[PDB]
Amino acid sequence: NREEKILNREIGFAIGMPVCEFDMVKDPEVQDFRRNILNVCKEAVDLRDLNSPHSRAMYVYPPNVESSPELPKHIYNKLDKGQIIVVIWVIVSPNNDKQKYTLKINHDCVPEQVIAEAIRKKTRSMLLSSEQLKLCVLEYQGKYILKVCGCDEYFLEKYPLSQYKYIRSCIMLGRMPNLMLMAKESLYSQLPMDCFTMPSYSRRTSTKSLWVINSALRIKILCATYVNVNIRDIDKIYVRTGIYHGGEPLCDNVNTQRVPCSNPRWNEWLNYDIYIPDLPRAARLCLSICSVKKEEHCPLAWGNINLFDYTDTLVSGKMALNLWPVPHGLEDLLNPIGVTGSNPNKETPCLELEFDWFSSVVKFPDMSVIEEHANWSVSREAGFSYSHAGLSNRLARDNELRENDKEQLKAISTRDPLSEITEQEKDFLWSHRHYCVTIPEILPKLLLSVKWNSRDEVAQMYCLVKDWPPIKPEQAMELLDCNYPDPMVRGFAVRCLEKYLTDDKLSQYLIQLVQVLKYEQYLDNLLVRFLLKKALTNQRIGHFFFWHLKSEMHNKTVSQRFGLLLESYCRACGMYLKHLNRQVEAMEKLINLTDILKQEKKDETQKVQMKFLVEQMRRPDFMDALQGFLSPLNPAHQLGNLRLEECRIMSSAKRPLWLNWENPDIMSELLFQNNEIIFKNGDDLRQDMLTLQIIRIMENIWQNQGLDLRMLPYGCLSIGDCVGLIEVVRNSHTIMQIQCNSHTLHQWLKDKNKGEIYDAAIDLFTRSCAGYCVATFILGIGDRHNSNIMVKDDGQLFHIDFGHFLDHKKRERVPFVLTQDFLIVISKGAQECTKTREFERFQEMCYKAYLAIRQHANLFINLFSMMLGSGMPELQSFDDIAYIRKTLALDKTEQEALEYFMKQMNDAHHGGW
Ligand SMILES: CC(C)n1nc(-c2ccc3oc(N)nc3c2)c2c(Cl)nc(N)nc21
Repeated sequence: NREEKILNREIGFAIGMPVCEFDMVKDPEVQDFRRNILNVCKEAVDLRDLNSPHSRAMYVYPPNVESSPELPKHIYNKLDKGQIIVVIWVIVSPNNDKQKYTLKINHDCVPEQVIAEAIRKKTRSMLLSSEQLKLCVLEYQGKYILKVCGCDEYFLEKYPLSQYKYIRSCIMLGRMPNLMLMAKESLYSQLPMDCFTMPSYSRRTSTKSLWVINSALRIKILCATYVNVNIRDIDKIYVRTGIYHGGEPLCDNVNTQRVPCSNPRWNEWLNYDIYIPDLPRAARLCLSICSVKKEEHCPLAWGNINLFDYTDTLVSGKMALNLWPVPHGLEDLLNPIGVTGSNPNKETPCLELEFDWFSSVVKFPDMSVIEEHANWSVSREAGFSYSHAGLSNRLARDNELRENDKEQLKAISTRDPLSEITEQEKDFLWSHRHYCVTIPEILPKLLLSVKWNSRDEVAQMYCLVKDWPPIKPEQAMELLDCNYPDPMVRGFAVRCLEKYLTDDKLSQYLIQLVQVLKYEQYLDNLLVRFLLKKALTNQRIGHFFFWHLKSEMHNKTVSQRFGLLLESYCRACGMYLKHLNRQVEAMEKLINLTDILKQEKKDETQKVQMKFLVEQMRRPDFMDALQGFLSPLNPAHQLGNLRLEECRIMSSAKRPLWLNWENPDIMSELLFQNNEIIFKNGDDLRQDMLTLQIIRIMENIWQNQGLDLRMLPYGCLSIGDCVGLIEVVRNSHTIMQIQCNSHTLHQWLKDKNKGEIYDAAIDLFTRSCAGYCVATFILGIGDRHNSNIMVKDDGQLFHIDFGHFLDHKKRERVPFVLTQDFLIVISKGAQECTKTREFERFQEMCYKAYLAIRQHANLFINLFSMMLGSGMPELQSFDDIAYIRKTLALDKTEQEALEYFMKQMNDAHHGGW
């Protein structure tokens, strides 16, 4: 109807492409995805409608909570005998007259307990209810809700007060928590009923098993079209092919004969070393058109195909695959990690293929057929004699699992993901697979030890994975990267995340989880259904889910998958679509303005450029579009009226806009009265996004281990192709800005923190400096200098502009070299700043911080591994990630690692360590 057409227009504006473009995609996988995904949409809407209005309020305003209620000892020691002082505000009279009520209560208090105490202090005024009616009709703890003053953050669930990230932050930073008491009905009325409507597309020979096909794999290469090249630069061309399971070949590569580029017609049946029943479920045909002019081979275009379609059917008949351009840094002739499926641009090289025909629809076997076969294999193997078992190292006799074997398996499991498992160890792991069930964490290594080109082994692995004990969400995440293409394996990983991944951790790891969707074979899978359900049942997850997917819509490798996924999100997210559309339009106006300043007005004064900007922004359509919406950096932050006098074009290349909005919140003064965001169009912000995530994780590790090293992982969000937002840090200046001699910085902090507050400032400087020193050395971050190092007024040091990481200077560098300026502050003025107790203490923070990250090395290795899928230049292979194996000295021992870290610091600083 009329309502549907309007919804399609809204969805089209949000995703940046019209819905009709999907309707004309004839691929049944695309159409089946659009229809079948609506199950998740329905399920999510039903959970939100379950406890209306409360459950709808929990979707819109989910509790911003820490994963564990348990508090670290040093954070508990900041409290006054485990008690927190909280200020509770009440707006009385419509002239918004504010009334504060300071409460001293236990940190573990639940919001309703906090509301009751505030009522008691309010009742202390009309002290007639001291004894008589002391209860005050339950003291209406369920008629009110607590809100964070200055932003749209609510305390709707029964968590201990300290578990809310705001209060934990207030405790850690020694800040007074300011909460606003609000009526429940006042919040519920704001929330509309999102009555989800199903779209109009919801309304829309013989079969033989794969294993009953006694035949080797053959694939016919017919010809290519749109092969437009130089026959001066090229002598002859051929099609290179291979059969892969992830990035691992399942047999040797097969090439066609050489043909001139003038007539690319092979019509050749390529014969592969693989029995059709031994084809694993995630088996793919990887191909490329190459040129040869010793001789020099070179890929022209590449393409990957799943040998089984989304319905478990083995590919048959004729097929045409539109190829992709070679990405720079392609070492092999084939690109097996690359995207599977046809290039959406049909004006690209197009190879015509033909698969075998068996006079019937060949389907991958049912789990009952796999279980029957696995039980057959296990029982047959159990029956093998001493001599028979002797014929293979992949066959082990029972009563031949010594305490040495068990301890060797445990030692192999502790090894990092980037550690090579030798063929000897692979046979060993596989032969002892049943013992491996008792060490659940060994699963990634056992899975890499399986012969994926053997149905007998894979069928048994399937049964082991089915009854495999649960592993930690962080351990499970590794099983979703490019090394693990099997759907049974990935399904187990998703099931671990479903059971053990909290909303806090899902938000923290959302960038990785969105990335690994790209390594899925099909549009409809367990992972996407897990992510979409969570996005549609938690608006804080949904917000970033949308922006992460929207930011990569310009990439044609993921545009269809992300487009279709975004469409399903927008159809079911509810009222938030209209709020996202405000953000989308505000960003579009900013992209369009910044493009005009880079193109049209590049060669103009800042004064002149600002004159154009102010004139253009003050147009009624622009002015409205650019004010009165939610911050894409943090949607709890409302961006009110634009303070044009506070806005400015920054004197940097890319011409970033320093933007300022009023905070329209009633109690904006208690948090921040103005929201300052940097809009940058020109720079790829994905590397900074990853570094900022990692920095936050590193900080969390140190804080839990009782190491108070304060970091500053400021907000950074990529919203498109080299476009995004950066959070401004209030009251901070670069080392260059301070410099107005070596004592300049120390004197500046003395001036900013005189008297009894001086010692706290030096301590905060040293602790933050120690954290950044260790973080930057491990991650191989871009060279530090006076303009990319910043210091807050309170003494908090932090870094900006990461840009590059790891082995970017292509022999392990120290990005943050502590000049005498930093050392003088550390040593409280002392000239001999190396030979001081303050420096010795600072070194011990660096050593403890270094080793703490060494302890969590598999996490960081895994987080980087899951990000190989994104087209980041600095993160293109597992050898790039191997930089953190060097900086962390993983092969070396803990004491040898400290000696390594010390040596690097000693050489960089020219003594001291
Ligand atoms: C040059 C100066 C005005 N400045 N520049 C950035 C900045 C600008 C772009 C950035 O890009 C990245 N990745 N970090 C950045 C940091 C920045 C921040 Cl966050 N906070 C404050 N208080 N001042 C800042």
